[PDB]
Amino acid sequence: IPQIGDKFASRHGQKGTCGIQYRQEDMPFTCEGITPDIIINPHAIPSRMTIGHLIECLQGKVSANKGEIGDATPFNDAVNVQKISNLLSDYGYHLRGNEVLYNGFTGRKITSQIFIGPTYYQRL
Amino acid sequence: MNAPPAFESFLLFEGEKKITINKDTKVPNACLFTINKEDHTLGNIIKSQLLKDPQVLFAGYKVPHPLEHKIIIRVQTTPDYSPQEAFTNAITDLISELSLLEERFRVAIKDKQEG
Amino acid sequence: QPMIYICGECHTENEIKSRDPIRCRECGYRIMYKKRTKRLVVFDAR
Amino acid sequence: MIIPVRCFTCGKIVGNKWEAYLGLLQAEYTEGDALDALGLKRYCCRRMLLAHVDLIEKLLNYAPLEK
Amino acid sequence: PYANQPTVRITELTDENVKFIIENTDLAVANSIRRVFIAEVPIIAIDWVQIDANSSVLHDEFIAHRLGLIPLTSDDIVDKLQYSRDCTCEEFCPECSVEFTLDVRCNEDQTRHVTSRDLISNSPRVIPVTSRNEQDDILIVKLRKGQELRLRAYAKKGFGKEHAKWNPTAGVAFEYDPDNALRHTVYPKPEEWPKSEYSELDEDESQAPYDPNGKPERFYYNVESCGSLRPETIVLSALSGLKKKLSDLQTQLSHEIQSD
Ligand SMILES: [Zn+2]
Ligand SMILES: [Zn+2]
Ligand SMILES: [Zn+2]
Repeated sequence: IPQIGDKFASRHGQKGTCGIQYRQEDMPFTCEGITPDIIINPHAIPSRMTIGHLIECLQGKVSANKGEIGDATPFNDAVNVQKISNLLSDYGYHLRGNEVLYNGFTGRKITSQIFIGPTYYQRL
Repeated sequence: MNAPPAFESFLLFEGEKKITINKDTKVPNACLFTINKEDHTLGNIIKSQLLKDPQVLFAGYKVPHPLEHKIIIRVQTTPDYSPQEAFTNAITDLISELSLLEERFRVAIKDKQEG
Repeated sequence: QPMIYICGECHTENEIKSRDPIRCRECGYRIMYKKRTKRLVVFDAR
Repeated sequence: MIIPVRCFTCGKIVGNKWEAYLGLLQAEYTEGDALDALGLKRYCCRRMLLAHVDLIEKLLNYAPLEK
Repeated sequence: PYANQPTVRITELTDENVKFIIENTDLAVANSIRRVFIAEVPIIAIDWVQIDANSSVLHDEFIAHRLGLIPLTSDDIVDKLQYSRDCTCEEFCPECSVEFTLDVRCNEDQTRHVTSRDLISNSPRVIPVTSRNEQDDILIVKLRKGQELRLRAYAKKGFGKEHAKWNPTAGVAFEYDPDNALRHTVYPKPEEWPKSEYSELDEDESQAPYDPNGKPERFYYNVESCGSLRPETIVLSALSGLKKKLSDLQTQLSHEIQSD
């Protein structure tokens, strides 16, 4: 059973161990009570420049809301971020994949709208 | 290997007190309530109810470690009042609020199912 | 005492004693599997 | 290998929807419309049904250990 | 210095969810109610399995874990049953547990779907939700000809703090201040964000004018039930459980104050 110290990775070089596990009432939630399965730190993105992670998260939100499988083939001019954002704005979501989350401990809104969505993770 | 049983977050160990009151010596009329086997669910409501008391000068809580299963609530009141009395009144007020909310939710359910 | 085994190919319940070559009596297959114990193992559905 | 019982995120039951989902797909529903017919409105449960790989059907191609 | 006088307004009540609004309460009370929906509303769930025979392609812990997550109707029985901690019996008794039995064998050529309908209980009140008298039955395992699954489960009383299988909710939507009047969020581009379903704003207006004297009131809830409890039973049991947590805390508080 996964636990603190088990190594997980996305498909973009973003590896890390489980720091802690919070129950569903302790995790942050959207207005429709969706809690993240995983929370990763924003500081893993900028130096690494794994923008594929973010585009995959956004495409995955579109895919899950649309009922399809996203096409992430490398060199495809028929798929860019603006198209994916326009598609996501049609399902009642912020076009860039952000959502207002609430603090699970206090229930107050988090001032900064969080970037959340489906991403394929791997257990190593 | 090192996984604590899931009941240890809710269940008191033998000889472990649910709540302990310790006088805070830094300032007068302040107390620390160390409550075992509770979490943000009761800490947040108790703190926020204590903040509604004008005789409460400080009301805060913390979970010192998420892996541990206790909270500490610090309460400072005015000299004519007591932090123990403030904490008691906060719990009484929360209980009355929840009783009223429960009765009103029962009434609302009855109205909704009936018409 | 019997230590009945199952055949990997014919799935036959057959008894084999110690100091006996591991051979199924129905088809001669050389790989056998032990049967599930009768001991009582408990699972917390978690 | 088999359809999970609950949605990992919310805890909605999805175990009873895999067979209905497949029946809707062979009924010429799109995956989105099929997921709408089963009442999976949060994209977490849509993730559960839409990304499931029924490997148990391949594990049932092997004869069991006992006849 | 005293309690709130919250009011309630239920805007939708089905067998699947309850959508309501609590007004004139603190945000901490609203979020503790929300948390208790998930983590301190007890229900009945399988928490003990004994596999007598399993020739299926899923190992024993897989089946056990899978059985634990089947919701069992807990409406009137959960209040009566005791925690096995509190029961004065041996490992089990009908006062703290419910016995289930499952015995399936695939003899026919088509795949046999061992579903929650095959979980036979000794208690008629505590049964799998899908088996209750549409939605299909939860699938426990598919069996091939010659495969067999025979087990004996016991269901216990617990809540979501111990394991998510005792969580009665299939999602708790919680919201407040749909128009960002308290500015607890700060949208870099407020025009880009969709409107809440509870918003009361004309489409040209993106968010409400900032309310400096405002406090969170009017919390909107949508409590979806996994099946074990009715949604309104989840809310009522949540309020009762939170009130008994506070009552026990006050009892222990009184003992600590008087002992000093
Ligand atoms: Zn043989
Ligand atoms: Zn879900
Ligand atoms: Zn008992």
